[PDB]
Amino acid sequence: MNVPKARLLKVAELSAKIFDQNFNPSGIRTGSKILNERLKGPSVASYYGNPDILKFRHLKTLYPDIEFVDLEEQYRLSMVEAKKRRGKGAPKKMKKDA
Amino acid sequence: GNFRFPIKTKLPPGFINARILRDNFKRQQFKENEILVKSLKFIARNMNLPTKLRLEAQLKLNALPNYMRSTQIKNRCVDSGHARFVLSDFRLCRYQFRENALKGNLPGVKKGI
Amino acid sequence: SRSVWKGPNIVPLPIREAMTKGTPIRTNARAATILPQFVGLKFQIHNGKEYVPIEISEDMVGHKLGEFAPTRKRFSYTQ
Amino acid sequence: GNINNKLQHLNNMNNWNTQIYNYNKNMEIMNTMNDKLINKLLYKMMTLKLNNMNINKIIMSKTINQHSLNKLNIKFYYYNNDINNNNNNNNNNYYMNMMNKLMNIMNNNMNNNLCNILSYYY
RNA sequence: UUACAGACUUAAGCAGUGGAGCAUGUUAUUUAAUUCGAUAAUCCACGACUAACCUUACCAUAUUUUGAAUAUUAUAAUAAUU
RNA sequence: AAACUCCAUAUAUAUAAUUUUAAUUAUAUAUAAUUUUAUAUUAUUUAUUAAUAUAAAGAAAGGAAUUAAGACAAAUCAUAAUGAUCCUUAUAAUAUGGGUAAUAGACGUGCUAUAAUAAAAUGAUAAUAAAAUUAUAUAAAAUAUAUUUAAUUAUAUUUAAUUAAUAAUAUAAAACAUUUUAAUUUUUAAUAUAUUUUUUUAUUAUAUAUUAAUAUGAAUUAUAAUCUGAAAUUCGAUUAUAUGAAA
Ligand SMILES: [K+]
Ligand SMILES: [K+]
Ligand SMILES: [K+]
Ligand SMILES: [Mg+2]
Ligand SMILES: [Mg+2]
Ligand SMILES: [Mg+2]
Ligand SMILES: [Mg+2]
Ligand SMILES: [Mg+2]
Ligand SMILES: [Mg+2]
Ligand SMILES: [Mg+2]
Ligand SMILES: [Mg+2]
Ligand SMILES: [Mg+2]
Ligand SMILES: [Mg+2]
Ligand SMILES: [Mg+2]
Ligand SMILES: [Mg+2]
Repeated sequence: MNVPKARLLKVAELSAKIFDQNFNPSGIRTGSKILNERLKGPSVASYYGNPDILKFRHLKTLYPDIEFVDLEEQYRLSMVEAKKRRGKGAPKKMKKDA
Repeated sequence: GNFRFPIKTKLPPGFINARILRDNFKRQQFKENEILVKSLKFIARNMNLPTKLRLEAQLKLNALPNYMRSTQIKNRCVDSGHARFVLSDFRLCRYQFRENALKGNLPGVKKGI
Repeated sequence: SRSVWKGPNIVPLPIREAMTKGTPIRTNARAATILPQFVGLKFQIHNGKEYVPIEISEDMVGHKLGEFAPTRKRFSYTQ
Repeated sequence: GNINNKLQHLNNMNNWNTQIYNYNKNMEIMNTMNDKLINKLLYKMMTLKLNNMNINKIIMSKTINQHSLNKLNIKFYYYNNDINNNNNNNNNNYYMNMMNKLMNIMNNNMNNNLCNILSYYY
């Protein structure tokens, strides 16, 4: 506390120089914090998982010899045909050209 | 042929719904533009630069699309898409957390004391 | 209350045309800060449904456009 | 005695379908998410068809994903009722039934084994 | 419908609720919209472990039309096979 | 089903070159109780018994989880999933702004307060915790401003250490001691006085109003500044000066 401020400022400046630190004696807002924050993009953008997963549609070309059946897809197609037979099918979609 | 978002994005590998697609798109574009937003924010908040350059950066920041905003990213359940009471340790909503926990799907989760 | 050191909340607006032609500026930027240049110009400010016509005076500088376009109707009970 | 012998108790690690510990919690969440997705995919690879009227459904249990420091082992139990050639002959020694073809792409296929595809995913 | 037993209750005790201001939920009413439940015990800081944008499910305006999926059939650009 | 059990607790062994130190600890294994024993008394279905007391031994005193059936066709189609039915240029999809925060009355649940067995300051060789958190971070010390010697509080500047039994969030708080405290003339002051002296006594002055709101209370509101964010107008948080409602 009795150490003159000039002496303590000389130590701060030299120390900052040796340790590659930003010396801002005035205290002006410099934005250095923004320049030092970490990039969270990679972590944020992987939230929902890796998109390059093997999918059932790729199995018919990876393994031509084997014939796989998608029961979930097959069930949906059967429900579509059933509704067509009862007359409860879907209306034909209007064309933008019209 | 007509993707709903301005830029082409790959689909998440698991459960999909409209809200998940919207959130995922914002996540990908935040990563592509994160550096740009930080650089403009620096120029706009650096008091050593002239006010004119600072105001130019602020104007550019206000003109960026909403899908580049970090504050618009919302954690959703990766299994159901529900966006309330989502545990970040598993990225699942409370109900899906309980169901997965009891099935032994969460690596080290057991029932409490 | 935006920190004064950050400056005004400047938004892209067509002020040059409104200063050389006198046309009203229709805008949805309710957050925009009324800058001292805007004084005298005519603005049409969205309130969620309609665009409220408002002319800017010298006592409006510093405030924001949204402050002059109320978004709700006055409450009334079926007494 | 019971818990101090490997033959008299079930290791608690087996109570979980994903057996993993990563210091990087994010990578652990990713591995857990990858294990559910692969489990779903494998369920879709169990139904096979030789002809329109010969659909063989293999019943698969949930996968046990053993994550060690160097490798991931995906262990699962499966049941298949061989209804196409359930004879007393040795004709099955001269062709690969659909279930053998499916099991041989997991590790044996030299060009497109599922392990190599998953090795890049993980 | 009988008897007994059990609690249920009551008592005692401590601090509160019910009164003031504010926070919050609900109702009612209003509103272009005031999203939707739950709504005696067993709803009412409940769903919701955080509504400025997002969230969002509502309203106004503008805009998109095989759309996020699978398959079929064409067309191309590309790499292998032959 | 009970239990067995797991947890807690007590003890033993093992592990730690006791500077990742908390060895007064950490966490693996095992042990222990559903306590036991005698003695007198009182009842009994009197016997190889209960209810009590008494002495003796012991650390021994607490919890957990899960379901068996059935009812409310109780809640949920808004965690996700299914049938039927309806929309398919729209009841699907995207953007900007707005709303979900409106306000007569009513209700539920909370917070703060209405003063003296109770509130406010101050307490640096730093009284005394536990359980958590920190790679989509936790942020030390220091310096600057508010702001005054300093401290305290808030923010800025800067970004030490630690991705952790190591460093940080973080010197726990109440407690306890001293001082102060409206209503209260139960006070304060001027003289004199004392073997109560941080005090006693005496004589003067110390208000009036007043069932009442103060140095209680902190709602409401003005102005300035700050924090997060691209953005704080509808509609966020904090600080300073001023305001000071009901109770
Ligand atoms: K809003
Ligand atoms: K008090
Ligand atoms: K505001
Ligand atoms: Mg958010
Ligand atoms: Mg919107
Ligand atoms: Mg909104
Ligand atoms: Mg020690
Ligand atoms: Mg609400
Ligand atoms: Mg007080
Ligand atoms: Mg201490
Ligand atoms: Mg400090
Ligand atoms: Mg202390
Ligand atoms: Mg104190
Ligand atoms: Mg006070
Ligand atoms: Mg009064």
